[PDB]
Amino acid sequence: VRYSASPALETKCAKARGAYLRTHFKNSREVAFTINGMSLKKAFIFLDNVKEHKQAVPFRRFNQARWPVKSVKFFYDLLKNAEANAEAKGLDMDKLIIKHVQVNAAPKQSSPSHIEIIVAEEEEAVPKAN
Amino acid sequence: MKLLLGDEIGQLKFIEIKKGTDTSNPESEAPVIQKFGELDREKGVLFMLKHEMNVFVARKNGTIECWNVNQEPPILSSLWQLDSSLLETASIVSMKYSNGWLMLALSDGNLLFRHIESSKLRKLQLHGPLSAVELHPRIPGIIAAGGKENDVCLYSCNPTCKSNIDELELWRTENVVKVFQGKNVKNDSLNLRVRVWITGIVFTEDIIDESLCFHFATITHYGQLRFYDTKHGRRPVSTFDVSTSPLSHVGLLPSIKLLYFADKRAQISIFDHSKKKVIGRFQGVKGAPSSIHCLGNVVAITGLDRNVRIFDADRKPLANAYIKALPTSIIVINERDA
Amino acid sequence: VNIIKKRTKPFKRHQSDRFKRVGESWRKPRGIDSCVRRRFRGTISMPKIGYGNNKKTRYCMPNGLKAFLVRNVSDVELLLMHNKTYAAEIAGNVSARKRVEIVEKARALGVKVTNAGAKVRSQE
Amino acid sequence: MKFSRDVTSSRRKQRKAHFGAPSSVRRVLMSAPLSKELREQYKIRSLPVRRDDQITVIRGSNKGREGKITSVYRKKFLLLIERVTREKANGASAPVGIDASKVVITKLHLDKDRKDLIVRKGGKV
Amino acid sequence: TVREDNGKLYLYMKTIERAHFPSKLWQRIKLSKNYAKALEQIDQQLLYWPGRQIHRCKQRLTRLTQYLLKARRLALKHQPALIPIKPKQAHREASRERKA
Amino acid sequence: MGKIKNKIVRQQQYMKALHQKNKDKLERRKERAKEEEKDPEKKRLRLSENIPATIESKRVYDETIIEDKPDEELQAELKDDEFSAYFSEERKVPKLLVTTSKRASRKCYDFASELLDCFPNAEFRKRTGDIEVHEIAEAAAKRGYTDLLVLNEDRKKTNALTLVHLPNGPSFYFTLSNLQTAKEISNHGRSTGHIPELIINNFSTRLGMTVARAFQSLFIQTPQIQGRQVVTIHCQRDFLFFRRHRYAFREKSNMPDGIGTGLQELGPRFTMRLRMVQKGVWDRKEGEVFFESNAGEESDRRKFWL
RNA sequence: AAAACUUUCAGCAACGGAUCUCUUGGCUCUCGCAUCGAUGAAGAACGCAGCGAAAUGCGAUACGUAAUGUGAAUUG
RNA sequence: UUGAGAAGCUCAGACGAGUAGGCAGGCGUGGAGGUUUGUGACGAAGCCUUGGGCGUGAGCCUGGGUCGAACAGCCUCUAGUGCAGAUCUUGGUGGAAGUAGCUAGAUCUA
RNA sequence: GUACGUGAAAUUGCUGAAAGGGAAGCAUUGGAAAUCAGUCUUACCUGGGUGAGAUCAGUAGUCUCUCGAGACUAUGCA
Repeated sequence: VRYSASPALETKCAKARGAYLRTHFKNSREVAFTINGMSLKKAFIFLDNVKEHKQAVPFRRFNQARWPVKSVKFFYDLLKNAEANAEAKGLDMDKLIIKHVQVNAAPKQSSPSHIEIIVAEEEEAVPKAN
Repeated sequence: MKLLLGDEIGQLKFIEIKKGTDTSNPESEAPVIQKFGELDREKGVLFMLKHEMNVFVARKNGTIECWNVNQEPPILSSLWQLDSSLLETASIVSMKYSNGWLMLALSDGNLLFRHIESSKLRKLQLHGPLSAVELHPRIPGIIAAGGKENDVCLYSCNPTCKSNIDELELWRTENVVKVFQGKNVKNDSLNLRVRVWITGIVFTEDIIDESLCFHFATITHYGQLRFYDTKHGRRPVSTFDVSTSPLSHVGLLPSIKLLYFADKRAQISIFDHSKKKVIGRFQGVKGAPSSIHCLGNVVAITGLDRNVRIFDADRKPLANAYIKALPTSIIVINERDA
Repeated sequence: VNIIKKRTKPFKRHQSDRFKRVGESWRKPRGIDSCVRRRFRGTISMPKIGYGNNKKTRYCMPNGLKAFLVRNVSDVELLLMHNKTYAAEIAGNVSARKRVEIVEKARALGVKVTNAGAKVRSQE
Repeated sequence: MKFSRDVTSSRRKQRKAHFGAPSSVRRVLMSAPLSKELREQYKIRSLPVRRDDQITVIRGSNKGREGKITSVYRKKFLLLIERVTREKANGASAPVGIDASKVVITKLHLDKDRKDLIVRKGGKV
Repeated sequence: TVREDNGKLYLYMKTIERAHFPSKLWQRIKLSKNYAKALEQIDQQLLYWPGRQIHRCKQRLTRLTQYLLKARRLALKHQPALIPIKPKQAHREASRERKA
Repeated sequence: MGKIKNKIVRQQQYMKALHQKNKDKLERRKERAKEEEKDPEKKRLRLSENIPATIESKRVYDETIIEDKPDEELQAELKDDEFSAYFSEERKVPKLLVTTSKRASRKCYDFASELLDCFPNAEFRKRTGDIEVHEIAEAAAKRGYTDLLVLNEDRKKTNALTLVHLPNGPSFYFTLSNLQTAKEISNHGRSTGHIPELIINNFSTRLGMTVARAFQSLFIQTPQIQGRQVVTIHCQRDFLFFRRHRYAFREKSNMPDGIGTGLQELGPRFTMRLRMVQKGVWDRKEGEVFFESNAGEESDRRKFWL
């Protein structure tokens, strides 16, 4: 399967895919939007806050706050799948960030939604040698 | 098929590879090779003269040696070091055998003649840069020469001699005269001079002046194979543009009496003298062949794949072995298997 | 006689920008009350015979040559005597094999090839 | 050119015949040539394939490699050749199929019916 | 007409009285390499023909010689080969690389 | 399966069969888990046996690959070769010259600069006139160079790199792919003039050793550690990958040693595929073929040559 | 003024199933021939396979038997 | 002086809105007989693309990317031949909208 | 990759870009950013030398045509 991100080869990344998931498309898009760019462990804690009603996902494009749990539950497995796929590669866990996420419309058979997630690393090497 | 291989590092490998031995097959058994000789680059082997069972070996430093293969392992029967002054600018284009005599033409034009028994040394001067020299098998003392910007010349020592002559009085410096000089072919369709560079000469009078009708074929550095016939005229009887790559060397296949040739792209094929076209082509040879030798119904091919390909007269791969080093000349010791 | 054109921009169909079911191919607006057909200000132009180019320059590329479509290597030979006015356009489906035969022949013939570097690759 | 009105020249009808044919009509559609020296020995050109017939593959990825015909798979017009196999995912061998008009028959399985067939078509052993 | 045949320009001519025999229709002569002698050959062979007809043959002889010249100079220069590109090997190597 | 021609039937037949295939695959996985957690040795033996296959593991067997034990015959041949002056006590310093094809453009002039960036002590002369490659190599022999690199560019895209070893060394002809400039690399860096540190990996076969040997001859023998610039040449399924990086070590827990360096790509970044190795200066027609790849044989993806 | 949001354009991924290629189908014309049933027809239902989902086939002699051939395959 | 596709080439002058309507020349699609000794696994047809061109225009030629088995220029023959509409037929898809709300939990949250 | 030939438009999501005071929209003229068009002294003429070849020999043969018009095979290079 070919993803939508120029990264996510074996460089520093692991993937995960969801196909025809039985969740409302609009909810998944808003859930995906807020968690993009956050740390992987930070995103896990935030998702727990949503379950515990400590934090609410903003609704920007599809409008304010809400506490969906089904869409977050779908994302929990994908993120768990994401780190499980990271381990198989053997990456550096403590620096995982959610580099990419995308929710796409599915066949109209309930409105399902494909979900993809890409975890990555942030690095900087000092040049020195001045 | 027992065969001996020369290497550029100077070492010689005696191979007892049997039919069907193909190293590319993981299940196949490797041939039992025995290696000896100096392992230094300054004495790189050049050619594998096959004097009956005796084998004569040149070296990049001129340390010519002799081996007899009737014994296992072979032993150095005779040795020769050439004068260091005739190898200062040239190199051994070829050595070839003619009635108990050794020919050692150089590229600079010089040529040395050595008798194994009488131990007589003769020096002969020739035309410009030599790149192909040959001695007629049937008739003694017939020398064909060729090189870049130097067409084929037929040097003869005995004018007719009507059967043969004594080996001692051959290649007298006053008895050598060119009885035939090749005439360059006419200009091509573009009115460009057809550049001449002979690279290899073979004699084919058996498969096609005493014992007249010299029927011999030469090759070129421009991929054009040119036959010859003195009776017809100086110019080639026929001329074919077989390859784009420069033709490496030429020879005969006694099993079918059909001429074969190769080029510097490893495209070895069996040209036909009656249909005037190439029939078949030895498939599976990668890297330009350093030397090709055939005996009866077998042929040994070695090149920059560092392998010993073996085919038959009807171009069927019999054997294949890996030789690690870079081969320079090959000779089939025995046509029959071990 | 240089290659000069009375207009560069193409003639687009009226309202072809708004819709996608409406094609950009120029269609004459036959609407009875069509003010754009009526040549008002701020509207678009409309093809007229007044827009024709010089008859000694029609079909001429900006470098002065008229494109000539050569299918095979036979076609590139007949441009031997018009190489100063025609340029051997190589058909789009001509394979890379015959495409080199067409370009090498045309180079010696003296004619100009317009798409001589398609599907091929040089090697030194 | 066809001249009989008993024969047809229809891509639709001839393909209907080819893939609508039963086994006793498929046994002639799956024929094989004979080796040149054997072809002239019996003076016959081609014979229908048969189990336990020694053949050599002439075309395809498996060109040259010889064998016998383990079983003729009539319903798809294929020949199953021993040792001419393919490595599946699970390491097993899913033997590829070769069509009967590609291989060449080298050694026939001499049955009593085959001998009559040879001498029926003006041949001899 | 003037048309070359293997590096030599020949002058092909036909007449009304040989128009019914296709084999022997086109009489042919050979035009010499010397361009000045080539033109004397055309006139002494195309004489009393219309000036238009002799005009077009001289142009073709001019235009064919320039072809033969250009064919010669291009051969002299070591011009680059044109190794083509295959759409199947390009794709297969593109996919096999990405996996690597 | 495929026997039944109706489209909607064969979908229902597959989906029913697909669900059944997943169901019994579930129960065999579960019972395997139940028995493996009961006996950890069963898990140990399964892991030590059920190693997933890979192209490298399923590679076809070829005899040219050298063993780990260094063979004396190889060193005897390679101690007096063309590049031996760079490997002997002579320690020749190699200077490089980079040229282009006849009348090229400015695309290469902004990629050859990146090439020159990774190659300190390497000149460049844009090809002008009717001079051919076999004539440049002769001229560079007396000028004081060692190897010669040419960046062929056509259709304003660079595609082939051919390099010869002066004076009569072998010539190699690679076809570049995915050549990305330093700008088109995320988190790119600016490189200095420090001498890069070569690293050559995965060149097991004999022919690959020679191609690796020539590339080693292309670099200055004395690296500058203080600049800590690294140039990587890695061969995998014949696709030689050239990359540049700057490495600074950090404390990494995952790596059992405890230390692991961060990397920042410097540019350039491109692929090569060894199209042909020639003996003597690169001549397209009248050269001697050390190796020319048959394109039909490479289709056996488990077979390699480098 | 950036983000958010809104907008256009490009890359990429979904969505959709047009286009293109064909094709054991349809339609059209011509041509040859004469053949159902109280000796139970057409139709229907129930059965039957080493296992059939439809589908054909078959009738407790059931995806047919006898007989004449062909001559080694059925095939998930 | 070559400028006879005499259906050609050349010269001169004036002129140019347009509905209903009349006349003329062309462009394009499927197939048909002839033809290009046409193109095509070294890539046909198709498709997308801010690549380059050609024509007043209908349209055309070509580069790149995908693609994988057919196709076209010319002279004639032929017709189920050209779409923006028909509250057009069929299929697809949006905004409306996470709205009207309906199944739980505690108006809110799912 | 069985949601399986090609995979168009509508339509939706992600990213990059510029723009974004109640519209947008298109047309002219440019500018800017981004990007392609195409580059070519090289050949001609003249001078000599050097080796050549031939459609040239104060030359010899064969083949097909219609004496001489072709294709060649020797031989010399004036």
